[PDB]
Amino acid sequence: EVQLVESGGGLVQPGGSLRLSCAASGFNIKDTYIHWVRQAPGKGLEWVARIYPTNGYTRYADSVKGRFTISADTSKNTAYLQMNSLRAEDTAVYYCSRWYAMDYWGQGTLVTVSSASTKGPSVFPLAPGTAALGCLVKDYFPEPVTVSWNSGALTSGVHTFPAVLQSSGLYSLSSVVTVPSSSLGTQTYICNVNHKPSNTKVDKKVEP
Amino acid sequence: DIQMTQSPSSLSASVGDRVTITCRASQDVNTAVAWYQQKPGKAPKLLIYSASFLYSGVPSRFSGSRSGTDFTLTISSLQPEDFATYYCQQHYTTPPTFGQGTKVEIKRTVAAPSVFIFPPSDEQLKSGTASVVCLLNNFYPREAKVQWKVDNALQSGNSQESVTEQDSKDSTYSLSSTLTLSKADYEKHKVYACEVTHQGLSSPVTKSFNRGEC
Repeated sequence: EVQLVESGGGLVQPGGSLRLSCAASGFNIKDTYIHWVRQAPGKGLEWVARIYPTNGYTRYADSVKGRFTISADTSKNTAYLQMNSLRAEDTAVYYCSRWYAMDYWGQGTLVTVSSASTKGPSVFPLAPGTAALGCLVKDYFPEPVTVSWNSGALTSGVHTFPAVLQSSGLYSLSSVVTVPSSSLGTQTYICNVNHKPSNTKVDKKVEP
Repeated sequence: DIQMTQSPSSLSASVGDRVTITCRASQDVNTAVAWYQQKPGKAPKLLIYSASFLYSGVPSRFSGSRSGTDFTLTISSLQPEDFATYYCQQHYTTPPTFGQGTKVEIKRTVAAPSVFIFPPSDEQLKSGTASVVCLLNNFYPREAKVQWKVDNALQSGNSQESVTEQDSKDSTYSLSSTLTLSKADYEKHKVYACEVTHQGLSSPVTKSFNRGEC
């Protein structure tokens, strides 16, 4: 299978530098153009830049021209995006794609531009023939967080709400599941919360 | 520079329906038009290329048509699986340019919410802040009003809402409303109430608790 894998994403200071990287696998980047396309939170796809690796010719979107640099290396079968002079506007999921349209895309890497430093979440229970229970995952930066129930055993009737950015600048969300109350006391209920940016892991057992 | 003007911004249609999304080019783009499907929080998948060709492994329900500068995506019998944001692109010139996208909402039958109210946990209380959490579960459509009644008074701008994406199996949304109050401010008042209006309840429904009391 053709496959494109992004890496190098993460949390940068305004004005800082970060180098994304796109490893192509299942074809030769000599044979095609490589683009970067990004998507700001809750916004549309925006084309960033392209390169013809064979001769290294490069075209840019005007919002990034002079700050970003696209480049490729045929021998490593890999494309790059050198992001400089980063602004809050640049916070986005950055995808990698090839060309006769964009048939294969990478998974995406999150770049977040902010001055706010890393903070792990506090995690609090939402205590309860149907019952509702859950976890409050509060005061973390940056996004993302992972919330599982019973190490992934429980997925039916689960609702993990998108994070809100609070006035503090710290994110907060809530994860909830709906069960028959006949099951209460018979099943044990644990939310697993993982915030990799912080190196924070938390398991909270939720009981009335 | 060539602009692609995609319409409509957002659309609701029922399972089985024949949905039509347009995109007009600012200049002749010959055939150099593609269509993508992006699922909430995933990468776009290519649907249609050179304006009218079905891409590998895309369902036969998806079709693509050109008429001058006007380009059309047609989903013939809308499935639940086809819940997504859809983007036309032109690649005639550099830069290649994407439409603003169109969000395809599945219209289903009206569903009142299940409402639940969650007092702060004891763990959060002893930290100095209190989050009262109100859950509105499995409703359609997405439009709902939630007012908080702390000591029988309305609240303003001390509340944050968040709503899930349309579920894959039952097409409903859930919503969360979270009242943020100081430990001190919180302890002050007795009744805490979450009052909901929605098209599918006759009268507004209130769920409440009395601070601390089981």
